[PDB]
Amino acid sequence: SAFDLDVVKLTAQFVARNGRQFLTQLMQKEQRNYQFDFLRPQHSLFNYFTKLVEQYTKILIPPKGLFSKLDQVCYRVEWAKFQERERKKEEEEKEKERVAYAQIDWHDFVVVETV
Amino acid sequence: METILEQQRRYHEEKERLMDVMAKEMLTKKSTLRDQINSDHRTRAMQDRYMEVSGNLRDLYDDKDGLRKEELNAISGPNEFAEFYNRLKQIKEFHRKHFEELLKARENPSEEAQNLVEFTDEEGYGRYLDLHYIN
Amino acid sequence: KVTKQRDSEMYPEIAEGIMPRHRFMSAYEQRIEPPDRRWQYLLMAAEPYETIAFKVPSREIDKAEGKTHWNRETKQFFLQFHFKMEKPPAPPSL
Repeated sequence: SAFDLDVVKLTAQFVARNGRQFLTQLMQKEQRNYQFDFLRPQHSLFNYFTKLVEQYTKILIPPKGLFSKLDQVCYRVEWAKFQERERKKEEEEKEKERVAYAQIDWHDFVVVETV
Repeated sequence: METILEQQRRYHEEKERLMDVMAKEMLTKKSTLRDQINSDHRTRAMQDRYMEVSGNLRDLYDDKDGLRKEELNAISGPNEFAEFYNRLKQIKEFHRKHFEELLKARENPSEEAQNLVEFTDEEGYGRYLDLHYIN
Repeated sequence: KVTKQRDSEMYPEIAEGIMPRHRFMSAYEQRIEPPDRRWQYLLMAAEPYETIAFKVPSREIDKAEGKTHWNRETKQFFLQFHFKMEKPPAPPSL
C-alpha cells in the first residue's frame, strides 16, 4: 500500500498549501481517473485524505512557534471507565428483568375494568 | 529532498500517541496520577490536587476503579517515565526542525517499482501498539 | 394512563429488577376456563404484590409511531411508555 499512501500524502502535502490550485490543475492536465477519484469524496480513501491535509494544515499553524510544555487525560480515562461500569450495571439489571418477566405466571389474571 | 512537513507531522502524531497512552494508563488506575500528585503537593506547594473523595474511591469522574498493588503502580510509573522521556526528545527535535511541475515531478517518480505486492498496515498500528509483550 | 400505588414501607432481591413489569395478554387462556374470552388485558406485576389486569376492548389506542435508542429492557412497550417512581413507589403506565 506504500504507493497509495505516498500519493495520498504527497497530493495532501501540495493540497495543503496550494489547496486545489495545483491539484485541481493536475487533474485536468494529466487526465487521471485515479487522480479524479482521489479528489472526489466517492473513493473511500478520500476521507483519510481529508485527515492528512488537515494535519499538514495544522503544521502550518505554529510554524515559527516552539512548544514549551497528563493529569487531565488520566481523569478523562477514569471517566470513560466509570461510564463503562454504568453501562455494564444497566445491562445486568436489564438481564434480571428479562429473567423475571420470562418467569412469571401471565395466567394469574384478576381484572377490574376495561377501556 | 525530505519534506519537513511530513517529519513534523509524524512527530506531532507520535507525541499525540504517547499522551494518549499515558492517559489511558491514568484512566485504568487513577492512583498512578493521584499518588504522584500527592507527593508533588508537598514539594511544590502551589500544585492543585483533586477532591479527596476521588482519591479514596480511586475514581476520576463517576466510575470507581479497582485498586492495584504497589509493584504495578510503580512499574507503570517508570514506564510512563520513559514515555515522557521519549516525548521530551521528540518535542525537542521538532522545535529544532520547525510547484505544480514539482508535484507532477514527484508523482512521476512515485510510479517507481509498480510491482510491489505487499500489504502495508504498520505505521499507526506499530506505534499505537508500540505504546499500549505477551501473546 | 394508569397510576398504581404500592406499600408505604409497611437482600438485593426484587429491587434490583426494574420495579415491576407490564404485558398484554389475550384472554384466550384462563385458569377458571369457564369459556368466555376475546379481549386483551394490560397485566401489571410486581414480586410480592398480586397481578392486576385492565380490559382493552379497543383494538388499538395510543399505539404510537417511533416516539430509536436500543436498551430493550424487557420490551418496546415497557421502555416506550412506563415510569417507575421508585422513591415514592408509584408506577405510571401510558
